Formats: sequence, C-alpha cells, structure tokens
Amino acid sequence: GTILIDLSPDDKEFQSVEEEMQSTVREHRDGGHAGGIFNRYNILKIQKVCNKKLWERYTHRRKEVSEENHNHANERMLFHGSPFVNAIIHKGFDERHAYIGGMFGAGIYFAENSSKSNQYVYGIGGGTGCPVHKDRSCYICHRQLLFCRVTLGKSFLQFSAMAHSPPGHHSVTGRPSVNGLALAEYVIYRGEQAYPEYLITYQIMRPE
Ligand SMILES: N#Cc1ccc(-c2nc3ccccc3c(=O)[nH]2)cc1
Ligand SMILES: [Zn+2]
Repeated sequence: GTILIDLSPDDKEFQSVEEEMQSTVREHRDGGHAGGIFNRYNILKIQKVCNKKLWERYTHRRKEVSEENHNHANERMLFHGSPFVNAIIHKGFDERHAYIGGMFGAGIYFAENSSKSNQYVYGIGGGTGCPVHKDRSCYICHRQLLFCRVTLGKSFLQFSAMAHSPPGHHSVTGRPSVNGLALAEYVIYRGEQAYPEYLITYQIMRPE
C-alpha cells in the first residue's frame, strides 16, 4: 500500500526537511567511528511516504494517547536510521525494528540529531559500513534516513550520559547530561506511535 512521492527541491516542504537534516548535524563522541566524518550532507532526494492503512494506524494510536494525556499527543518530528528502512516504509514500525540493546530498553529509538540516526544506517555502531566498500565513513554510497512523526504522550525523563513504557508513561526521553551539544533521543514501545513521513536519500560530505 505504500507509494513514494518525490518532492521538488523548489518545494517549501523539501526545503524545510532539508534544513532540519542539515542543522541537526553535530560531532559525536566516537570521532566519526560509527557514522563517518562529516559536518553536512549532500541531499539527493526527499520523498513523502504515503500509506493510508499505516497512517490510520498511527492516528488511531495518537488519539488514544492524546485522550490519556489531557488531549496532548506531544507529537514531534524526529529522525530514524536503520538497516530496515525498506521494511519500515512498506509495513510500518513494529517490534522487529526495536533496538534490543538500547540504553532505555528494547524499543524503537528516534533522535533530534540527524547525525545520531546516521550512525545506525548500516547497523548498530555503523555495522561494517556500506555494503559496497565496507566503509562506515563512505562518501560515495547513498544512505537513507526516515524523518518521522512520533507520538510521545507523557514521556518519562531519563537524565543520562519490546519492553513496556514505564507505568503511567507513553515514551522515554533520553536527556543528554554530559555533552552539552547533544540533542535528546526518544524511545517508543509501540510501533503504532510513529509514522515514517519522509524518506531522505543522501551522502555524508567529506569536510574540506
Ligand atoms: N537493528 C537495529 C536498530 C535500528 C535502528 C536503531 C537506532 N537507534 C537509535 C538510537 C538512538 C537514537 C536514534 C536511533 C536510531 O535512529 N536508530 C537501533 C537498532
Ligand atoms: Zn560505499
């Protein structure tokens, strides 16, 4: 049921998604080990992910959460990187897309920093890097990330350096407590709480 609609680079929607991609790059504590060395991306394509059944699955859950939280879904747009991006856009998020070993338990993880999600494009820790060159810092190969609509509801705040949500909460927020430049990361424990709105195709760019 999924169709992908290309956005034009002239479209304000392309431009605002690109700006969120580019402006949320940061340096990582691994010096680029997992995701590569870069300060910015070459955006090759942005597509809207259109699936009526998956969208209705998301909105149904969003209303349930909203009604449990004084009519506030606490909806965000966040990045997701995964080797399973193709399955996700076709079948939706579910338990098979969870980070079993994540620091907030087995759930589906999202990031404010696009460069954080970029570390997972080729697997946990960047895996063995790109299929073609086995390079986690490949500047040639095309990568994909999702920019997703995510319902957080009442989020459990974890200060720090599938399972169930903590009782009385709908998500977990991983607040950065050491690296002053890191943005928040978030975990949901029901795949119905995220919709993969945009598929972004890009390369990381070698710094000059
Ligand atoms: N298998 C698998 C698997 C796929 C994706 C991730 C993943 N983790 C993150 C952890 C923190 C912040 C963001 C992410 C993310 O975008 N993605 C983790 C594991
Ligand atoms: Zn490559």
